[PDB]
Amino acid sequence: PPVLDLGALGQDFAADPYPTYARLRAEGPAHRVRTPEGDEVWLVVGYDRARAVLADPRFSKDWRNSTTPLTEAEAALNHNMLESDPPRHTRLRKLVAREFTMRRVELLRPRVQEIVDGLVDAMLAAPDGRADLMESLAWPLPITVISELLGVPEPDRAAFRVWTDAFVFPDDPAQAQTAMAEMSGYLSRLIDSKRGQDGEDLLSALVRTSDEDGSRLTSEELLGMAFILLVAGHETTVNLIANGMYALLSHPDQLAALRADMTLLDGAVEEMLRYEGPVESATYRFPVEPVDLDGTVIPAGDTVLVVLADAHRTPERFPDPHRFDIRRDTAGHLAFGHGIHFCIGAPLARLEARIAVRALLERCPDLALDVSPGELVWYPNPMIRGLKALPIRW
Ligand code: HEM
Ligand SMILES: CC[C@H]1OC(=O)[C@H](C)C(=O)[C@@H](C)[C@@H](O[C@H]2O[C@@H](C)C[C@@H](N(C)C)[C@H]2O)[C@@H](C)C[C@@H](C)C(=O)/C=C/[C@H]1C
Repeated sequence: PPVLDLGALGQDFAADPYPTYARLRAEGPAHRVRTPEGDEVWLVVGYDRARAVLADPRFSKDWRNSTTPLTEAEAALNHNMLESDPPRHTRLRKLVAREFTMRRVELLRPRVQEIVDGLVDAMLAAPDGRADLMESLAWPLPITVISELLGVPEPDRAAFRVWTDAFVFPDDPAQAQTAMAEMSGYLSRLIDSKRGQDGEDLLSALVRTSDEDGSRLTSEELLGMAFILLVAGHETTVNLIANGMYALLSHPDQLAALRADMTLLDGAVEEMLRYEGPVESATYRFPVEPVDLDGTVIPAGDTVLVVLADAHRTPERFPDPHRFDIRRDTAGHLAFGHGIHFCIGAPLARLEARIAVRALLERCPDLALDVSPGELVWYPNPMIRGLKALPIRW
């Protein structure tokens, strides 16, 4: 029953997966497919079923409920909140929930604004008048913010670029596994280096919590925490900033509307999340029992991917779904997930995106793409919507 090989779909599917998902949705909610790595997974498509499944407790995130074995490098890192169910998820999330409320994140606005102002200064100083938004803004800003929060020294941040690149588009399945092993070894060394140093960063606080009471946070969960907060704190926000400006720049009429009325900025970032959000499919879910989806039963322990990208093109929920419309009703989009695993970072992601978008539009007079929208290259990863590069001009 694998009705679709995702590996045999080419850059056409990478750049525009939506017709493929829409044809699946017309048949039903759940479809067995083959990942590019040859693994069999289920896709859940359509807004209503995707939203329901994201929050449905019958779909676990704990790999003890998955029949697909974890690799050695993955098993070193899986004791994290996103790959946990209650009660473990509940305890782990409580440890950092307070750090990421909208009120605490707003205390970061001065620093974020200062980072954005600096990065945009560097861009506008270009010897030509052109730049890659990927290298000039979308990559440096989130990695800088999350590194300062988790106390990652500046010389160490370069390796995160390489590791993330190996996670998104590895040369072979081994290079991603190798990147995970190096990242885990580094994080374990970083964790130990905070001991006794009285750091005020979030990682140092977590290390102390674990050292004080292994029943509140084990050493395995401490490494899982650092990992999850750094990876999820990074590559999704990079692509929100890139995908979001690609959306504005590829729709010059909406770029003009927003530039003419910055009070639309908040809705525009929400439509940015709706229209081309960085998460194409949610992270792995495993039914704890066979689950019947309108006649399609998924066996217990199979892998289930909720295709957020298709949910956001469901016309019943988002009329004229293929139109990027910054004044559209975006209520209930799933770009941050839904349920107990809803993104803990959403206020910080939104803060970074809003400041970055505003700064580009207020300070780059005639901002425009440097290539045509169809010339842009997208990474083939079915989990992520990401641009290889974003050439711009002003
Ligand atoms: C600003 C930096 C961010 C940090 C630190 C962060 C952190 C996290 C963490 C720790 C989780 C797991 C929560 C749990 O399991 O209870 C999570 C979930 C999630 N985040 Fe974020 N996040 C960030 C930004 C983003 C962005 C920009 C997006 C995409 C628009 C995003 C999308 C998601 C989604 C979809 C999930 C749920 C995955 C699923 O249910 O399988 N996050 N995030
Ligand atoms: C929260 C939405 C983003 O997901 C993540 O960043 C989470 C925290 C994450 O780090 C994992 C889900 C990674 O996914 C894969 O990592 C591979 C190296 C191993 C793989 N295996 C178990 C099948 C799986 O865990 C993440 C590094 C994946 C890449 C593509 C990514 O950046 C995804 C981001 C969002 C889905």
